[PDB]
Formats: sequence, C-alpha cells, structure tokens
Amino acid sequence: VPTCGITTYSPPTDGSCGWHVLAAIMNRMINGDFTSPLTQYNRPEDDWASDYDLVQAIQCLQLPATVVRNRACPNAKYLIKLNGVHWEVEVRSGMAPRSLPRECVVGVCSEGCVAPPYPADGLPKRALEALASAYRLPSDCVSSGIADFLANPPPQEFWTLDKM
Amino acid sequence: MQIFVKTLTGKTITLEVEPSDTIENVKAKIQDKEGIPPDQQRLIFAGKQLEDGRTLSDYNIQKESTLHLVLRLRG
Ligand SMILES: [Zn+2]
Repeated sequence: VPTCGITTYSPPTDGSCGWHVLAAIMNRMINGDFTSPLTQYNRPEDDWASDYDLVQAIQCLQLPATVVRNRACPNAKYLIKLNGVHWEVEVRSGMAPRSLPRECVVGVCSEGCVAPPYPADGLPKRALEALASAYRLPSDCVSSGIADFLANPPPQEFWTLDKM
Repeated sequence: MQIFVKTLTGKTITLEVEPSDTIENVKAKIQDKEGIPPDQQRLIFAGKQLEDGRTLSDYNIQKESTLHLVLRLRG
C-alpha cells in the first residue's frame, strides 16, 4: 500500500547517535519499536562515528539500510542520514526489507540497482545484543566488536552475569 | 594508466596514475582537478572502502577502473 510523509528516528544528544540509529533499525525489525533501547552513553567529537564505521557495522549486522549521500537507494528500507552533525534514520513502512549489495549500503549505487527480498530469518540472531556489547567501544572499533561477537558469540544465556 | 572517479553528483574525473600510487596520491590528484580537500575525501571501489596506507595495486585497481568519490561524514 502507498503511504506519504516521512517517518524519522532522531537519537538523543548523548554523542552515540549513529549507534543509536543502528540499534533503532534493529529494534523496529525485531519488536516494531523504531527507537534505541541502548542505554545512553556520553562521548565527545573525537569519538563520533563516521560513514565508514556505520557502513562496516551495517554489513556486520546485515541490515536493510543505506547511508544516504545524495541519491537514496530505492531498495533500502532504512535510510541513514547525517542531519548537520546528528545521525538520524528514516524508514519506508510500506515496503518489504531487501538484502542490499555493498554499493547500495554505501550509497554509491546507480539507477537500476537490484536487491532480492530480505529473508524472514535474515537478521543475525543476537545482532542487537552484539551492538549492545560493542557500541561503548571507540567508534572505529565498534564494527570489529560486533563481528567478533557474531562470529564467536557467548553461548551461556546469562553470560554477562557470569562475566561479572 | 587512466582511472575514472565518479562524484556523488555524477561527475566523472579522469586521472593519470601508476599502480604503485597510494590512495593518498590519488586524493591529492583529485584535489588538483576538483579543489576537494583530501581531508574530506573517501574513495570506494566496488563497495570496498579504500584506506590511505595502501596502493592501487593492493586493491586490484587496473587501467580503466572506476572509483566512487564520497564525502567523509562524522556525527
Ligand atoms: Zn541501490
């Protein structure tokens, strides 16, 4: 069904806006709640997140999301935008998620770009948990954190409590 | 050899380079042609985000290759 208007999630002003954006994408995918469940985490300019960081992270978590430079990828369900210096994210509600090629994710794709349907069991189980474990790292290390977690994830249901 | 660089607005820059040339060299050349400071340049090749340290050789960028020029975003 065609819809009109723009539906945007704007993170808090804590300094972790990019990571909140990814968290919110996943939170809507999993629970229908387009907002960050990550606890707010303060940091200054030198720990801001780049388009590089966010792109790597999107690929690790396997999100139907692009970083919008100029043209928005028509196949991206989630559009990440730098609004001044505040990472925000739009969502196309009336649209099935599509698994995006790398050029589509990065936002340098050409007219005619194609992407197949995102599989229902397509979001890595414990993606949001991986992000939650990683985000408070330095931003340039967060994607490595996510990748490490997802690749070799702690199997114990209360592993966090164990680690304490 | 010749490579092409495509800006976000769909401009196509043509560069003379060597396989040995570092990503930093390429950025400096883009500056000479376009007045875009390397500070705010990021080069993509087939989705792969290039890094300052490495050469064109390392990324398998041969004659006629097309790179995508992108503006560095921080938030
Ligand atoms: Zn695309």
